[PDB]
Amino acid sequence: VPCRKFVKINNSTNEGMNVKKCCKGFCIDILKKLSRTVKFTYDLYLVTNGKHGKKVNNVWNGMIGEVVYQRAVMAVGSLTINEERSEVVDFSVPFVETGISVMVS
Amino acid sequence: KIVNIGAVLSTRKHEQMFREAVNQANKRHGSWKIQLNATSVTHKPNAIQMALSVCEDLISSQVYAILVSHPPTPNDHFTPTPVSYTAGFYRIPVLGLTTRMSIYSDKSIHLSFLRTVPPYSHQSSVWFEMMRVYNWNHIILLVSDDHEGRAAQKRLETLLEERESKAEKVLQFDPGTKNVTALLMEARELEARVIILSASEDDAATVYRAAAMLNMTGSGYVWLVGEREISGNALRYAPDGIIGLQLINGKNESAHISDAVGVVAQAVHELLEKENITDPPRGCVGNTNIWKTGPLFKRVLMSSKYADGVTGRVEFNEDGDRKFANYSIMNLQNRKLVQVGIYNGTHVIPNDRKIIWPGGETEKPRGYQMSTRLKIVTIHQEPFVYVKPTMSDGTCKEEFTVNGDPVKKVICTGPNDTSPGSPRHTVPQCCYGFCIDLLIKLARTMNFTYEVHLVADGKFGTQERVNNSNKKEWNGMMGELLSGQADMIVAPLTINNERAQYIEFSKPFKYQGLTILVKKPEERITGINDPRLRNPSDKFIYATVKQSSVDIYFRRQVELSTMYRHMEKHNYESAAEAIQAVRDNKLHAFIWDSAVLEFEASQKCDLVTTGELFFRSGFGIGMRKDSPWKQNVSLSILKSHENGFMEDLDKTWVRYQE
Repeated sequence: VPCRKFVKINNSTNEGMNVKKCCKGFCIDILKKLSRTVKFTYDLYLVTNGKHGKKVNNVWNGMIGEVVYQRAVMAVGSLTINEERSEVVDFSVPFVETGISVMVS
Repeated sequence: KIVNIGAVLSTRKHEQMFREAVNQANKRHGSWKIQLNATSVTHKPNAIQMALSVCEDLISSQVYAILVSHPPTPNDHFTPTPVSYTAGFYRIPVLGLTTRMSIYSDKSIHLSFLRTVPPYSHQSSVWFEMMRVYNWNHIILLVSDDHEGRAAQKRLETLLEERESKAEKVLQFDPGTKNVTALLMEARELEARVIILSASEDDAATVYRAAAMLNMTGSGYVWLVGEREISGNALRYAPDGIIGLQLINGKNESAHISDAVGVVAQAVHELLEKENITDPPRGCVGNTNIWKTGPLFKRVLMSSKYADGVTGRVEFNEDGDRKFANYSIMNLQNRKLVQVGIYNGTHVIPNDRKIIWPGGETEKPRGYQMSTRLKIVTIHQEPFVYVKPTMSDGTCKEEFTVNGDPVKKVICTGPNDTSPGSPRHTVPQCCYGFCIDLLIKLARTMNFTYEVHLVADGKFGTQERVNNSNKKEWNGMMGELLSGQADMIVAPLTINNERAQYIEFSKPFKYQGLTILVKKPEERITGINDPRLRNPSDKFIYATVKQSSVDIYFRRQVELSTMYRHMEKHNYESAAEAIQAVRDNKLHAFIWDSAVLEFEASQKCDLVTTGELFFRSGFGIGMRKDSPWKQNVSLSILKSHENGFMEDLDKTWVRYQE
């Protein structure tokens, strides 16, 4: 499926371009099957702020900054769940069992 | 070029005002040649010959609008029905003016009846506006009148469809009785205190006396009734501080008649601008043909738009009622009616008068008393619910674990055996284990006591048609939770799609898959992908628990229905029966969750799990609907997830092996 990415030219100006790219994988298939079942219209794009989310003096970033400040509707992509994220928004039921691990030789 | 208007009116002053309004109706409409004549009739102490006299006199008069304006009728039925029915035989609009019964709201029965008053269910809409001010989400409905009770419950569900919430308890029964006190004590045990009442004066006085004998006028109780419930002996039995409603100019007869004459006159002058103007003939002798422009003139009445009147704007909706009416909100300050609010078309404005409540402060009573004693139901899970009989009488043997930790048991109440074996033998014994200590951690966390009991069977609960009335019902823990006898299913409940359609869920605590219990040539099965189990026989005996959620999960999977027709011959009641049968080499395979069979493999080394790990799902705590024990409890569960308390619970039973 197509999406956009606001890539800036330099650090001198804040002006950038919305380069359109293609996407596939796991969550893309999940979103396509949700569009098959629910039969809605979606607005898919990418975030350019950064990672998942981190509060710096009551200011969130990334997908948390997009959803909590209501610049989007929902986060379909991958996101870890802890206490304050469940405080600020309402997660759905978990579907995949993904914990943490340590890689060694 | 004449229009006749019929009316049933007794007082000569209101008849003179009616004729004066008919005479002044043609004042501002120019010099057009239309004439307006009025015919009014009195009343005979009966009702059949009254209906006869009025119906044949209005057939002989050939009127277009029929008015009934008698609020002090001696009969408490308030039925101008037969004249409206005779006009509906020829589809003639009768404008009712006094009563507000919802049985007139049916346009299928009342084909040609209109009215300029709403029914009382819209008052509940105002009470729905009470839900938009004081932030209330749980109500208690009580309706005795079965004629309007279904319509009131339908309007209530239509209003609650926007929030997608449900009422806590609804009641419909026969008026005239006096024992409703047990239902009031069951309403006392509920969390909410919102009392919504829809009955006559006798049932209202009966429930006022029943609440006064039970002393239900304390703090936190919500009292909210209408104008019918504050009259007669119900006014004498009325507790103070009650919040009632008042119809502005509902009893004011003269202005209501004048506004009705204005509505009828402007509707007639609107209808005179059209063609196909038929007339109802002399239908009393030899004329049964219907009036052909019945629904046409009804549609003319549907588009009735107005901007002038004594009180406000009048317009007929899809139900034919009066909208945007101004209401009054009264308070009973020491057996004296004191006005505390006004109501616009959609908005409530309280005045500068204080809101005196029957309990404590003048603010809103937070009448959602959450369950501080949780009736805990559970099923006998073997690694999770350990049940032991007491030593002498109700005591628990405090045995110590290997980690220096005493076992924190609980006094649970459970039966001996199943209903064919032991029908009714229920004793208090000692229960402990995983979810027991989880509930102890929850009670350490939050502000509640509890009450641990068991379930009457060894089944989770399945949806099956009961043999009468052809209705699917539940049983087990779902059958006991929805019946109100339980409060919270603390059990490893199977989370699926069908259960979440009826109740709400919390965050899952257990996370595991599915596996096969075998006994140790390939003695293993390697999961579902064994071709000898796809087409089974009498050799490989695989089975499951009778009435389990795994059976429903495989019933949805229509591609393996042969396994659905094979496990039905070997359904066992409990998993301990399956363990006893597989130890004695009577079984060969058993579909079950992972970690329970891993714990049993730690118990007995011959028990071996299979290789495939499919349906990696989660088990949580069975919950009620929207409740104050949802957010706090889910945050407590997440606090238990984030720390090493799950590892401590593993150190109790899961991580330790034998």
